[PDB]
Amino acid sequence: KDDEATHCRQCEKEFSISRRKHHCRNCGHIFCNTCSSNELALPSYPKPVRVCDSCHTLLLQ
Ligand SMILES: [Zn+2]
Ligand SMILES: [Zn+2]
Repeated sequence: KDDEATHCRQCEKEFSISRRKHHCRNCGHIFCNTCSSNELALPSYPKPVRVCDSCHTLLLQ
């Protein structure tokens, strides 16, 4: 659960009309699409949800 971000938490590029904001369902931070291209089954959720690369790696171990 998080709002008001300016840059992608991961690659740090700046969000704008040309760069959509997305949420990682595992850590709640805001990421650009390129840094959150994976979906995986996450306990609190019914269908696979979007996660950032870090969380993706964390949960695949
Ligand atoms: Zn990014
Ligand atoms: Zn995350």
